[PDB]
Amino acid sequence: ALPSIQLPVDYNNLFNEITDFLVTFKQDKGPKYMAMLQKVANRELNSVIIDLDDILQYQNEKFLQGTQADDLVSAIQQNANHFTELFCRAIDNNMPLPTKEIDYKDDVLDVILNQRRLRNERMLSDRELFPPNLTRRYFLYFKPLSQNCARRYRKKAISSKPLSVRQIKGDFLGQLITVRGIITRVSDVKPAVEVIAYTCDQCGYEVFQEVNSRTFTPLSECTSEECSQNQTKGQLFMSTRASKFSAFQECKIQELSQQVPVGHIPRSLNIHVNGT
Amino acid sequence: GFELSKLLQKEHQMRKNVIKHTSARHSRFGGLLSIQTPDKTRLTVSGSQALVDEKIALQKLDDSKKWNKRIIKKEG
Amino acid sequence: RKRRPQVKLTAEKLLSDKGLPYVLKNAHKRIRISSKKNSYDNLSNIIQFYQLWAHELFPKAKFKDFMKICQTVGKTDPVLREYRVSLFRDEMGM
DNA sequence: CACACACTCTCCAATTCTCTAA
DNA sequence: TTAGAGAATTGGAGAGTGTGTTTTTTTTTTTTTTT
Ligand SMILES: [Zn+2]
Repeated sequence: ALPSIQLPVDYNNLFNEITDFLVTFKQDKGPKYMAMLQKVANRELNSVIIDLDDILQYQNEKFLQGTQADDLVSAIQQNANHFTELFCRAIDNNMPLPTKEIDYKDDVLDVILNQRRLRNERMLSDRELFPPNLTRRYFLYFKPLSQNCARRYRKKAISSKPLSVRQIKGDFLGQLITVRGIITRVSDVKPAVEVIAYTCDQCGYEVFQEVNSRTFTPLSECTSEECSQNQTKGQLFMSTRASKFSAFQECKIQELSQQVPVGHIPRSLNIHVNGT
Repeated sequence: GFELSKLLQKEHQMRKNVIKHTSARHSRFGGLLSIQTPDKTRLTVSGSQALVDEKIALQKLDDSKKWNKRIIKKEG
Repeated sequence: RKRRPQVKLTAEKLLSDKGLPYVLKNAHKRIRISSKKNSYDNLSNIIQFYQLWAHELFPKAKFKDFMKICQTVGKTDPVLREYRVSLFRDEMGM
């Protein structure tokens, strides 16, 4: 069985605070991140660089008026992968409508949206369907904390100190760290699939499959409600037109000759850059 | 050999009829289409051959099913 | 314990919404007829309606199997004959 | 090691069949 | 001969026994014949 443990993080309160930050932050146009999301909706930008200096300033500002925060900067430097999903979910909730005449000549994703919505609606009245990542047209990143020069950086802010490949111990796994070193071998760009868009020969229903495993198994089984109730046992066909791809590059960072202790050999660390 | 020539003509004719369904290009060309059938259905059937005629698309719809019935059957 | 049984042509399924009322409504406004055109095109257009009705009513079985099963049911099950007699009586009034 | 494949072991309800039905 | 009550059989999903991987010949020495 799986035991249970008690951890004082409270992801729900953190998500509420995250939504408040994305709505009620204005750097010294409206809110900065709402303006950024407006630019994203206009398809003029696809990179949400969530700065950590801004989150620190937001926490400091609300510290004087209620301390309505749980040290988010210290809560995502400890586990950043989950908070990428949290930020993406908060952005999808507060995504403004476009305020520009964007050409929709290539709207395959929008076409699938409306087509599947109409097919579902013609039977919903009886006269989530889409994976969250499929609809997203933006990549979310984190900008690490800058220099603090204050008591806040009391050995904290591990993303502020540029480490070396040797100092990346095993207990840093999952944290948001920064390394300093010389790139040695960057690979070519390859399209890494995030969600496949299988289409069935009959039953008309297309089923998506999110994948982050470096290797997956195709479904090839029309488990849709109509196909199962009719027992047609249809097979699935991939549709790269309706699939979602993200550019993937696999760099490799070494360490400078000044960071290597005497008598040792420089180490290396694989880097997976993807998105923009 | 006269009957040989006639049989070659007949088999050439049937082979010509056979190639009327095959695509001008390779199988992996990926010809995908949706038939706007009654009830605004968006059923997806593959094949660039179906893009030529709607009857070919309907036949590809018919033979896509893998289920078949039982046909009964029977010198000293 | 037991697999889900395969759906068969039940009597209730024969009277689906996309069934007898649909074909009776669209018979006079779906298929066009012209003797000038080749007979193969007319025959294919005629069979198109029944094929689509069968598929959107029963996508599991194929064409020939569906028609054979329907013919056997009509020859065996008398409820279909009773319904046909009722519609014939209704049409006789005109 | 274990997840996926190929396949022997095994099993009830829909499909066929012929005695008694109308 | 017809619409309908009885026997009789066997295919399609699933319990299960045993599989099959990952898995590698670079770079570095040492020899040997020609050069
Ligand atoms: Zn299917």
